[PDB]
Amino acid sequence: VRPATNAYGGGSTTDNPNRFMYYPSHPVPGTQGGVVLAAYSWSDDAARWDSFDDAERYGYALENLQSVHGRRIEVFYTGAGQTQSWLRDPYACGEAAVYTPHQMTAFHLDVVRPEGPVYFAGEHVSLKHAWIEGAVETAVRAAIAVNEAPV
Amino acid sequence: VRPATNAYGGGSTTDNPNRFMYYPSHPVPGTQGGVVLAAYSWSDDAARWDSFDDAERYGYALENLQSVHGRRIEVFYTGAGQTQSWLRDPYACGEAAVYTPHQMTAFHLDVVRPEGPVYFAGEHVSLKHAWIEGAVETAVRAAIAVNEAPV
Amino acid sequence: AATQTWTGDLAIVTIPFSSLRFVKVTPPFSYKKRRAVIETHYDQATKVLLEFSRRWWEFTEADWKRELDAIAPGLYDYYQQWGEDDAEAA
Amino acid sequence: AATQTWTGDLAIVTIPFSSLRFVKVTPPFSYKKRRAVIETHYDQATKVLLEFSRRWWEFTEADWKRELDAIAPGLYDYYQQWGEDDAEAA
Amino acid sequence: MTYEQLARELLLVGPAPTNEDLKLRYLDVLIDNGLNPPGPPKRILIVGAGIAGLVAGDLLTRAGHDVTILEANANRVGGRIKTFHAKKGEPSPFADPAQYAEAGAMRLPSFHPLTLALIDKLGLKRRLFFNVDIDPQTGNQDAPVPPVFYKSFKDGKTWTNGAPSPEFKEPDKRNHTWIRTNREQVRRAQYATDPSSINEGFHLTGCETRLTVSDMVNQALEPVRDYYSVKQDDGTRVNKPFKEWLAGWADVVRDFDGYSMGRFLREYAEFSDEAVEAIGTIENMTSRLHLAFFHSFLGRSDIDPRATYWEIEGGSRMLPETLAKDLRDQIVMGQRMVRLEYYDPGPAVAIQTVPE
Amino acid sequence: MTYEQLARELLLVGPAPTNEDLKLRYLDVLIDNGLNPPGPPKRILIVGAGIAGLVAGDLLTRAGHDVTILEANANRVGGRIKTFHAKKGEPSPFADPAQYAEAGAMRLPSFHPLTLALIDKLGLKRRLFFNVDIDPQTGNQDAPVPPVFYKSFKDGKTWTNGAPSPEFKEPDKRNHTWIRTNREQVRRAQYATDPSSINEGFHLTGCETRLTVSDMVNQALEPVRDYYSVKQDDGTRVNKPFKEWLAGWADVVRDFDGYSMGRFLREYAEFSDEAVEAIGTIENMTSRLHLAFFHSFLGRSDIDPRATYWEIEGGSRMLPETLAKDLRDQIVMGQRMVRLEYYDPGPAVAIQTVPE
Ligand SMILES: Cc1cc2nc3c(=O)[nH]c(=O)nc-3n(C[C@H](O)[C@H](O)[C@H](O)COP(=O)(O)OP(=O)(O)OC[C@H]3O[C@@H](n4cnc5c(N)ncnc54)[C@H](O)[C@@H]3O)c2cc1C
Ligand SMILES: Cc1cc2nc3c(=O)[nH]c(=O)nc-3n(C[C@H](O)[C@H](O)[C@H](O)COP(=O)(O)OP(=O)(O)OC[C@H]3O[C@@H](n4cnc5c(N)ncnc54)[C@H](O)[C@@H]3O)c2cc1C
Repeated sequence: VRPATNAYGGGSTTDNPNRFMYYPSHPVPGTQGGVVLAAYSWSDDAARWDSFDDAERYGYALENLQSVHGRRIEVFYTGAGQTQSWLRDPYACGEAAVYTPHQMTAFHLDVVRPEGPVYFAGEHVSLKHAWIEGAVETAVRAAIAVNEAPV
Repeated sequence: VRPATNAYGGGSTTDNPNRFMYYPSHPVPGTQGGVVLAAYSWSDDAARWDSFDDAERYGYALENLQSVHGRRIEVFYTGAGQTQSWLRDPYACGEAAVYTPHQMTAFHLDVVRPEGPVYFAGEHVSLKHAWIEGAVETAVRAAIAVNEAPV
Repeated sequence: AATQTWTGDLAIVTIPFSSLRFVKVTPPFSYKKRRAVIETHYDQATKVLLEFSRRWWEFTEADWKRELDAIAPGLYDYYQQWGEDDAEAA
Repeated sequence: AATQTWTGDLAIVTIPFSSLRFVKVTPPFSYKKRRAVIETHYDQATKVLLEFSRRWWEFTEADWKRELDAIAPGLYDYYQQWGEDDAEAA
Repeated sequence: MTYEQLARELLLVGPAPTNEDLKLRYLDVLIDNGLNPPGPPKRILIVGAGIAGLVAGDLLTRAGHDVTILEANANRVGGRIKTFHAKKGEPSPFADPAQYAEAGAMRLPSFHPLTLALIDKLGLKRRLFFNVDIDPQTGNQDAPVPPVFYKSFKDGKTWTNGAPSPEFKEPDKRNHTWIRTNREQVRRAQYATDPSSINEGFHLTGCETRLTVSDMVNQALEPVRDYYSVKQDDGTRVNKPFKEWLAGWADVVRDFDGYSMGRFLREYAEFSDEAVEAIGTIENMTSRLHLAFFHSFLGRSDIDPRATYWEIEGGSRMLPETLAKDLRDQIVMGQRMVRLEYYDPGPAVAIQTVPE
Repeated sequence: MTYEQLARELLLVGPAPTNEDLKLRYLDVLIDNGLNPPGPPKRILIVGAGIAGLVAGDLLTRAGHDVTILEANANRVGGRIKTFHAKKGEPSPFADPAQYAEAGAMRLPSFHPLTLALIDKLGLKRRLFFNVDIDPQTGNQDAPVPPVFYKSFKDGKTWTNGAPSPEFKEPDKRNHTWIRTNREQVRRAQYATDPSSINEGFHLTGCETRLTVSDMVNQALEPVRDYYSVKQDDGTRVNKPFKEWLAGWADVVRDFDGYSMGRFLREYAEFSDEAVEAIGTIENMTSRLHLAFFHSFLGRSDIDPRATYWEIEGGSRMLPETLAKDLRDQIVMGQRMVRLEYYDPGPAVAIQTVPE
């Protein structure tokens, strides 16, 4: 029987398909429960759950969760879960841009370059990929160029 | 207006998202039509269509097809299409195993090794990945070991 | 409306290149800009979220037997007998 | 039946490692065998298939006007006027 | 010359003459003034109502311009910043209607000035995101949140959101969380004092065994950190004098961009396959392993070892949805760009969209 | 010693003493006799009714064993060998009920003996798969199909399906198909005589411009082919004498396994980014570019430049579905393995499955 976790915030690491699990940093006020990021993984780790559809995933997720915290947790499981796959999202078409070796020096300077009256911004135009800071950072930069741009 | 293709069999290459298109090597006897592999791509090229769901894909597929053969083809399009995504298949969970650099020498010999009474076979156990030959090749090899195995 | 056209003098494209890959463009962006759009790899990631009646992960061992036996008679020991499966997907 | 157990003396596992990744196993396979199952990268691929009334790709230019004008009056020239969009997703 | 140019982009450094610190200019335009001289008011097409779009579309609108923000999604803005929460009029994502969780972005680094300050300016409350489990009976979070603070590589210049709050102190972190690998399971506190146990699980032999995967990685990065910065007797680091701090990074771009993170740990840091296995497992670098060394190196959570993470009260959505209240007239939902025609000498832009 | 072991696995070579040619043994067991001495008849659990499973489950059943083939799919066997076709009782995949196409495997190489012969043995008709567009008024395909033929690295030994058919001759290939890149579009025949055009489209400058991407790649592989084989005055290649032909490949494993196909074309073959761009585009190596050099190198469609491809009449499904007619009692559909318990000293196996 898995020991009481007794942990506040943070998260744990594992080699089971769930990989990383995070616990709520603060509890929603006025509530007795909470939602845990049972499974969160990138690349191939993620490529896995991508095989299964939204609805199926919850099963394993709970099992792999029990493998680390104990079968016992199953009692509090409300039976409600949510899953977000970014490769399957026709609007994100992926989590974020992440260069493979050499790509940056191969064409990143061309990524930022505007094309005629067309300007580019967003997470990927920066060099702080998979971060909002990159997004914002390039958003501003974009507005600066078009703002003072010769009409 | 794109020139008449006038090609029998084979297929064409392009940088539009369709990438590779193949034409039927032989026509189904007794028919006046045919189905073309409008779009077929691996890895990231494939990762793209993976963003869209089954039903949506047919649109672009036809457009990118027209970009190479002409808008004209649209007349013969029956409006019927089929799409197979292997990452989205909960039974294939991908097209085939394809090693990233160093993986083979890192653990391929351990891939073939049986574990107790458990034996492994299939496309990935071989070294002819993404091929049936690998599959079969390792299937036989498997049956040979279990066959003469001390009961 | 089947379609809808917009116009201006300047444009800021903020969609990810993976999505821009399917937009028809003209004239063609600069050769390198295109390659970057064809070649920029977008990594995949999936999150799975489960809801719990209580914040068990906060629990101590006492909290567990306490909280657990509250739901039903001798439910704590019921799971102690059961134990933990030895099969992992690791 | 919620479940169903099988038994034998030997076993041949032919499913791809991507799928085996979700099977609970015991005892644990050899360390390296596990890593290979956690780490073997499965590439993705998608095929899109479109159906056509005719085998146009076989067509010659004559075949086109011929075959095309057959469907409806002066349909051949209709597309010659139309031409080809200049926007590509390349 | 492309290497130096990259370092510039990486570092946010202007052109050779002045070598302006762009983080300052952006902080300026986004937090302080806004677009300074509102140039020739023009018609502007912004595709995508993600954070990038909403921010530019807002600065530009506020500076008098005809801004239109085309968004493919029909019901949500924010893009990769989504949050599950009960939506007035339909079923709540979870049994408890008051619960919510992140489907995308969830934590904001202290060293991310723009976003931090941006969240504040919009009058959004930001709580502490616990990257490591903490001892809930320590630190004082009820004090007013400390302000955003930035320090430029340019001779002692900075930037802040406002007056300090020495009353505020982050809870102390216990590592009572788990690391379960190879059927073994221990707490993070333990693994810290003695990595032997679980490292052996990955078959680490000898020297490597007596180090945590982290330090193993840090140890491996020092030689590179050396390109641009310099080790400090006290055990810290200070970037070399600009000229070198620039040429160094440009050198890092020339030397390690052709390295996948794995091929680097392996061939360059001469780590063993087992070491890379443990490393990639304990701190997600297994799946990335074959991706560019840079993506993993920049992320390097070092720099500010005492930095802090944050999270927006109510959800990550709060940030994009607040910016959206403003651009109420600019944003057009359910419209997917499918065609893009622009005019280039050597109306300027036409974008065709389909209904979603 | 791990390198040599890999070459063995790659090459299909038995242990050091004899150095048996495994392709022969497998051809033997699968086509000729079958499992020779049907050892201690035992109870056997085979998971997966894909081609691998169906083949082993068939050899083993035919040799008297209690075989059970557990298959997660509820309506289809064949796995990654799927074919869209009208299914007695429901809507046809295409408007014309007689049409069908491959969702997975579609072509079989001449140098793939096992599968080719296997298809024949099962009494399946196999037509020629045109990897390159052809001139439909050439060659004679009505002649009986040539038989499978294999040649071992072992002193002039071979293997065939049967009597030759010198009447059979493959159609001549025209390259009237297209290559449309960078808005330019030309036929393959043209690109062949003059790669300049579309190569410049990728910005290839100078020498590189006057070569097709293929040859550019072949040119790049020669030095490696040299590890194991030797160039031939006539412009062909013959593997070195076994001892070296083994140590060579083992060397190829030691030297290029740590190379992604791209990092090889780039750093080793010293190709320019534009060259790699054209190459990766014209012959799908752009998406793979960051995957192991080996996966791309082995595939190397060279070896048999006069080889041939094939396709099963009626669909790829024919192969797995025929093997399935036999194992009618062994195969169990709609059952997904979820648990696997086995006993290992230092019933033997229990597999739990869920209904699909
Ligand atoms: C799982 C996950 C976790 C993350 N965690 C963090 C974290 O903790 N901290 C952090 O700082 N960052 C995190 N990020 C990254 C951060 O969220 C992104 O870098 C940032 O939001 C990207 O903003 P963007 O404006 O560039 O693009 P996006 O937010 O992707 O927005 C692009 C917009 O364009 C729209 N669009 C796309 N194509 C079209 C089209 N053809 N026509 C019209 N509209 C279109 C989309 O619907 C979308 O709204 C995470 C991302 C993911 C996926
Ligand atoms: C798009 C595409 C194109 C291809 N083109 C070619 C080609 O032209 N020529 C060629 O030779 N090869 C080609 N291949 C590769 C070839 O098809 C495969 O290498 C081969 O079929 C793999 O056989 P397998 O028996 O190893 O595995 P699979 O065929 O994948 O079969 C595994 C089986 O296990 C089942 N299964 C999985 N998990 C479980 C579980 N937990 N419980 C129970 N059952 C389970 C599956 O449903 C499946 O039937 C292609 C593959 C793809 C994806």
